[PDB]
Amino acid sequence: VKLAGNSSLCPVSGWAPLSKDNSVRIGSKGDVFVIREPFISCSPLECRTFFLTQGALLNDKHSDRSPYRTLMSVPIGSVPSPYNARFESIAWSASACHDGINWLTIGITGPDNGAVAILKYNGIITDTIKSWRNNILRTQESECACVNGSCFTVMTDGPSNGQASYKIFRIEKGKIVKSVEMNAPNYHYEECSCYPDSSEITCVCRDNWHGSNRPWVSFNQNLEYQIGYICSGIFGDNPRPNDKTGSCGPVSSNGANGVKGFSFKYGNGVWIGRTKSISSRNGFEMIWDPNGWTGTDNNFSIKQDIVGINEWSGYSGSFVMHPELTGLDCIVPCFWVELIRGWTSGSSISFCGVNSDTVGWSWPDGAEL
Amino acid sequence: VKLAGNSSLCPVSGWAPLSKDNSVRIGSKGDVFVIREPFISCSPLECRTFFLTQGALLNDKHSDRSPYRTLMSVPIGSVPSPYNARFESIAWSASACHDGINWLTIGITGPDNGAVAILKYNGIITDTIKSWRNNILRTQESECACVNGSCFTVMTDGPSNGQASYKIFRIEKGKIVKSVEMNAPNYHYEECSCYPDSSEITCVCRDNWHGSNRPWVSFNQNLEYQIGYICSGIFGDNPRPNDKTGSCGPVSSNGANGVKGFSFKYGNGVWIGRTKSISSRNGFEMIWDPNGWTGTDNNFSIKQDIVGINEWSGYSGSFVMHPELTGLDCIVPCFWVELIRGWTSGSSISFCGVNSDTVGWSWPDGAEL
Amino acid sequence: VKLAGNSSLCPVSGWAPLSKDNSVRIGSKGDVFVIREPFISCSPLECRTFFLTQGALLNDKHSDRSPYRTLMSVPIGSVPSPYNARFESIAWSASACHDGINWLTIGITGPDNGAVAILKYNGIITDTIKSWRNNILRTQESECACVNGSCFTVMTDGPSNGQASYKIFRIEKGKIVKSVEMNAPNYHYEECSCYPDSSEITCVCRDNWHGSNRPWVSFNQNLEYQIGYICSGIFGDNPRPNDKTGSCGPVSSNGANGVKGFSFKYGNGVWIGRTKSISSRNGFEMIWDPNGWTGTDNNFSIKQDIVGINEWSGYSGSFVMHPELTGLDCIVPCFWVELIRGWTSGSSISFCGVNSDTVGWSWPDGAEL
Amino acid sequence: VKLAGNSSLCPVSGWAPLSKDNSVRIGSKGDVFVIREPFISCSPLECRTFFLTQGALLNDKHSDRSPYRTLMSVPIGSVPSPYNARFESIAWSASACHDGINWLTIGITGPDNGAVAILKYNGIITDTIKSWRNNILRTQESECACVNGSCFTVMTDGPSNGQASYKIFRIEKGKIVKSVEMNAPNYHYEECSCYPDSSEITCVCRDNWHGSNRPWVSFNQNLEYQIGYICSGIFGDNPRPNDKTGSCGPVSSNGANGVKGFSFKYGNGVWIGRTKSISSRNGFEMIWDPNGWTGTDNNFSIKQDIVGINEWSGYSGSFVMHPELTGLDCIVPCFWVELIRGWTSGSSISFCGVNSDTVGWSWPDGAEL
Ligand SMILES: CCC(CC)O[C@H]1[C@H](NC(C)=O)[C@@H](N)C=C(C(=O)O)[C@H]1NC(C)=O
Ligand SMILES: CCC(CC)O[C@H]1[C@H](NC(C)=O)[C@@H](N)C=C(C(=O)O)[C@H]1NC(C)=O
Ligand SMILES: CCC(CC)O[C@H]1[C@H](NC(C)=O)[C@@H](N)C=C(C(=O)O)[C@H]1NC(C)=O
Ligand SMILES: CCC(CC)O[C@H]1[C@H](NC(C)=O)[C@@H](N)C=C(C(=O)O)[C@H]1NC(C)=O
Ligand SMILES: *[C@@H]1O[C@H](CO)[C@@H](O)[C@H](O)[C@H]1NC(C)=O
Ligand SMILES: *[C@@H]1O[C@H](CO)[C@@H](O)[C@H](O)[C@H]1NC(C)=O
Ligand SMILES: *[C@@H]1O[C@H](CO)[C@@H](O)[C@H](O)[C@H]1NC(C)=O
Ligand SMILES: *[C@@H]1O[C@H](CO)[C@@H](O)[C@H](O)[C@H]1NC(C)=O
Ligand SMILES: [Ca+2]
Ligand SMILES: [Ca+2]
Ligand SMILES: [Ca+2]
Ligand SMILES: [Ca+2]
Repeated sequence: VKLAGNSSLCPVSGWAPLSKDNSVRIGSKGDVFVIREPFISCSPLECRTFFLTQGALLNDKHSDRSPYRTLMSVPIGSVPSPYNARFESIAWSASACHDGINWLTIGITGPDNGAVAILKYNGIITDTIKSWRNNILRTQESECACVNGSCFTVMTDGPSNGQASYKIFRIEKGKIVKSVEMNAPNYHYEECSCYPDSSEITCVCRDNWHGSNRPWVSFNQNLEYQIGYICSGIFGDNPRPNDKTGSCGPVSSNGANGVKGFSFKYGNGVWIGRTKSISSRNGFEMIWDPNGWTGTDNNFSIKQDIVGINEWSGYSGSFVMHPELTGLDCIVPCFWVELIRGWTSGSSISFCGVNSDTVGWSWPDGAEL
Repeated sequence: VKLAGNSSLCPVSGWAPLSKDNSVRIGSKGDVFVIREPFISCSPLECRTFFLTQGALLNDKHSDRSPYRTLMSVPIGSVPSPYNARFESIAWSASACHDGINWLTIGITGPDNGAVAILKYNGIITDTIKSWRNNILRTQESECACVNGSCFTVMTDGPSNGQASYKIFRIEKGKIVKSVEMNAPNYHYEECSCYPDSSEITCVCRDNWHGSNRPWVSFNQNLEYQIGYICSGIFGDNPRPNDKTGSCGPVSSNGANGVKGFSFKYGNGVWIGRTKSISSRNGFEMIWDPNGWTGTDNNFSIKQDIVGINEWSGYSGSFVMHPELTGLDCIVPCFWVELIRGWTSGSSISFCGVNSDTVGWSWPDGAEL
Repeated sequence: VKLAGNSSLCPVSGWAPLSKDNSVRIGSKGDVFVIREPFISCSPLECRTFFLTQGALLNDKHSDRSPYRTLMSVPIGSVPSPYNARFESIAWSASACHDGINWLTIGITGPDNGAVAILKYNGIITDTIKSWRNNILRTQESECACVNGSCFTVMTDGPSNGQASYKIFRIEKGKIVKSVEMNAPNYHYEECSCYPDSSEITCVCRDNWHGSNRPWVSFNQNLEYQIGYICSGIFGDNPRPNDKTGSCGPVSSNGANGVKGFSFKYGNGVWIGRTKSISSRNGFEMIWDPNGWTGTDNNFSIKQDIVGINEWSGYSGSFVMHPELTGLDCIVPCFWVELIRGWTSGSSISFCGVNSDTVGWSWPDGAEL
Repeated sequence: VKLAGNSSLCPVSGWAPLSKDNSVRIGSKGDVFVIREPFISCSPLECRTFFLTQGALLNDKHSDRSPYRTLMSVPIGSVPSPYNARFESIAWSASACHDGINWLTIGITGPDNGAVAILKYNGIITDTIKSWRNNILRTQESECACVNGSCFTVMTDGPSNGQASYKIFRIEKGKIVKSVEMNAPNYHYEECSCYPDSSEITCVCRDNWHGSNRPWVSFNQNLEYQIGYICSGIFGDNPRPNDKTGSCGPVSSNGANGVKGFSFKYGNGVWIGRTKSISSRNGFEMIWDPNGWTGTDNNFSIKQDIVGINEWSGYSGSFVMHPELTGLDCIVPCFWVELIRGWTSGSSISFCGVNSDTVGWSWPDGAEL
């Protein structure tokens, strides 16, 4: 049965540890892939960790956009190894989600001026999208959002240090049935974290051009969209300035470059996942700002520590658990964090929102390099 | 279908070898986890070995309460390897059981003053329990007991060398529906081995404070509890004095510290699993005392050898096979023994009670260190 | 349910990347088989990569027609390893297909003067064919074609540098129900790539004797056959001359030896997969010739690059995805390419025909030898 | 559904290769168990290779009746590795079969004077048999035979160089319902290969005492037994004299010691599997003697080579494929051969009887030691 996607996110007061793979620590001895850009997506049975291999193992001489890059997947918490990974697609940029029946896998491969997204429904190639700007066609590196048998994603074509072109897709059974281009001047969308919420999709993305806060786009199933920036003075991107008065436009200070991130909108509130360090991808914390989606101030109410400030962090993205998997009446918000080491490789930790008691700690990668 | 849990333990005269993994012997060459505190729990289909990894492999430079510790599981008798282990939870103290529908996993992680138990039902986080004494919240390191769709566990918070606080939980579908604190002055409960028996639960635990006999707590589904010590002069803990006249207050002699153990109450009798050595965790034997639950004498009738006195042993715990798995009219009592080597790592052997003919032997770990 | 096989190939304008295993790159560190002659076949659930192991691993002292050669299989895109490969048959020449119910595996083993094909239906030996010329009995090294519960293959017995004997088989549930010998003087058929197309089978094969174009044989379910050569001046075999005027007979120039290949007939058109280099097995491209099946000219309309001319290629073969797997109204044409390295070992890439937008690139093996 | 076991063996004219694992060749690099005494048994879905591990891997310093010995199993043709083996029982002598519902596993462990057979039905301990002579209780090292939900085996207790005691068991759902002791003076039964045939069981065994021909015992489901020797002058055991006039008392010449073997009775005929060498366990051949079960002469009609005389062979045993697995009207006879290398370890090859065309060859282990 298709995931309905019509329930709301239920409110959460903290984040509870869900998975940790210990990939690099195991890969010091075992045969473990060199992976980058991991993300989590859940079927109505299980959650799976998706990752981009380089086609190489840790502690080997074979260890950005190469033809050897493939999207693979393992059960959540298991180490990514060639003996337990399932192949998904050839991809140096990827997205994947489950509509309640089968997996949809989106894999981008090809040259920088001619990249093509290959869409797979239950392992069968069902559609392709070619690059429309011929400057690095790229996608979420996180799970697409599925509402009522339609899955949705955001793709970006154009420069990563300037104005690019952003497209929203509706995908039914692996087939593109509607695409719209976002008219967003002075905005910049990269590597969006998208989640379903009451038949709507909300994406929170990376402004690599000139934004140290995070842009967002929300749209309905007919892809009528709204855009804006997260107005909180608690800035989400990395690099970023120290916390100050925010704005609902792109904040210029330390706005160049960035990191893939996420946020969860709760009315006017927002749960913000961000690095602890404002200069490097070090540490991770979750911050509850009861007015941060629209209000410019730098006052919050809850801060939970995820990764210690002296430990390496990286990409972070959102994923959801639908009521068809949990049996609840709401959609549970969850997120993953990539812990980048170094070769360059990464492990992953994942958290889910709960209303019960939580604690902060540091769950770092822990490999002795 | 939920496990009923209303049949009684059937009487057994001996213990028959069920599984042996040979973990360290294999891990000299293969990629095998460094594991500690293994335990066994059975679904209506199969039995599974649960274990705490350190996130490290044998014969590697990465080899108590760390954020890298995770609860994992393998089919019984198989070596714990990253290529065949299923991830369960992040945990440096754990418990797990199957109510007949899905697995319930309890995983404790966090700091010593702020640890939180994360409860998972079919891989979904369903509840959390925060520490109420802020001194190392800890649990069974063995299977919880499930009666009629409710699973039960005992948790301890407080000092391990003095009076602590002990709580009994009732858990339905991963949700705590009733918890009670045990009023047990001069008692000390650690790492309880709990089993169902005629709709009631019996736990036999470790007195780390001052007790060389083993404390016990029994309770019904509404958590009305009774407490006591095992009165037999055949003492169960390790370290322990030589066998003498017992009591069922806590026996002070060699009472400090201890080892996780188990016992099976049969009316007034008791099957006692214990180390052969009274000073170290060496050897293992099963002793049938027909009056040992209530009587203070040191006379028994059956002794079966499990591990030889010159071989290393360790933690031991109980698990059961419900009639829904065996097709019998009784609940079969079974137990595992951890064989600790050294890094510090452990293999496991497991036995099940039968009324047919048995033999004693030594089934040690066998790795040449 | 049996695959009907009665729909036609749907027209395609390009080829989209489907799988890439990165076998040798992984096998530099992991335990990966030394494999040769891989091919792909799909069940109504999944596609599988079949391969001939030498019974040896990469980077080992143990690394054509040996008794240690076995046919094995893995899920598509996964590395061929002894820990995830399924054993299929003992074979130094093989074919395999799925009729919609069970796998049919054909495995040839034995001496050069006495080889016997062993037919297996769902792992059970169901029939054998002995050699009728006693000079290396051999088969497709690609998937057999199944129409309406009957699977079809072509076998060759006799010299590979001269006139041999070619037989077409009809196989129902692993049992040979009809075989016919092809009366084909001056023709030479080796390692045929066969596909179903509207209840009929079309095979495109290798002329190792005197042909640099590719011979073909088409037949109905009663094995009434037609034969010919692909008339296009775009020659398909390797070694081959430079493109010139073709012929519907065997083209003598550079006609000796060859490589296993494929083609897809579309009325009078043909999709030709071939090496880029005319002298060695280097590179790969797909060429659309709208009249190439019957017309002798060297003019085409579409050329898509698959493997770069400086990268090693090898055997190529065809496979299909039936409507019972894709849910479409047509049979999707697909092909694989073996990338040969060096020991001698090979990885594999695979493509499927689509009518959407595609790009050319190079997806080579990538191992640093 | 239970296997009926009431059809007859259908006549076969040759033996076709079924599986070959290439264990030692792979284990030079990969993590492959050191195994001994492999055997094959088939469920109504699949066939499985059962083997006794030493709890040690090839190419490791950890590499007869030890407590570390365990019965494990893999799918047929796959290498025995800790990452794909299923644990079955603790055992230094074993037997296993499938009654059509679940696996029955028999595992003998314990000391030489106190060994106990542990019977497991679907992984649950269901019965035990203790040693009745206290001199190495031992069993088939091959598959038990199941007829109509009852599985049958032969066990031996007593000296291996003299008169011992032999018992036939009937086992229903893992429970012994009838055992009978064979009154067999001057006979010696070791490591019987038993097969069902028209609701009756026939076992062909090893005379380690004074017999170079092979003893046999046949019995119905009520264990009314008949005994004898194979009267053919084609002797089956190894060591053995050169072929001469036989008898069906025990043939004294070279009668001491032996090797586990098998034979298939076809009325008065017999298919004899035996080593080529009369002094060592070298080579293997299958010999059809149309009167060899009862007639003393040394004339046969068919000889098929299995393993070359310069290659190592070892234990050989029989297994069957029931009509519920093949869909045929008869029970297909099949056999395996262990190829012993050296540590001491072994690979396995397996053959099934067919009435189609076969060839002889050598399929040796092939590891370069
Ligand atoms: C700005 C997004 C994007 C623009 C192309 O770059 C991504 C890159 N994505 C791709 C498709 O290569 C990803 N592999 C990881 C990155 C990273 O670690 O920051 C980014 N790299 C740089 C140099 O910013
Ligand atoms: C007394 C129980 C408990 C009190 C905290 O200590 C456990 C410990 N449990 C935890 C939660 O760390 C466990 N890993 C193993 C132990 C062991 O091998 O004896 C114990 N260690 C010591 C120093 O006694
Ligand atoms: C001409 C086909 C065939 C004739 C016997 O030879 C095949 C060979 N097939 C067999 C059955 O051995 C295959 N392993 C690979 C080949 C290759 O890489 O070209 C061929 N080898 C040579 C020397 O041409
Ligand atoms: C005669 C059967 C039996 C009598 C005890 O001995 C078996 C042995 N079986 C057991 C139970 O150990 C088996 N592992 C392999 C043997 C072998 O390779 O020949 C035999 N060994 C010797 C010394 O003959
Ligand atoms: C979502 O829709 C389903 C039917 O599609 C309905 O049963 C359910 O109540 C809806 N839930 C909410 C929260 O609106
Ligand atoms: C346990 O309860 C079930 C119903 O829940 C009943 O059928 C069964 O007989 C009971 N068993 C015992 C041993 O009391
Ligand atoms: C193929 O046969 C089936 C019957 O199984 C029929 O329904 C189908 O329409 C046929 N295909 C075409 C293209 O007509
Ligand atoms: C075997 O038994 C089944 C029923 O158990 C019966 O249908 C079948 O005819 C029997 N076969 C023979 C050959 O007796
Ligand atoms: Ca930025
Ligand atoms: Ca104590
Ligand atoms: Ca040629
Ligand atoms: Ca003998």
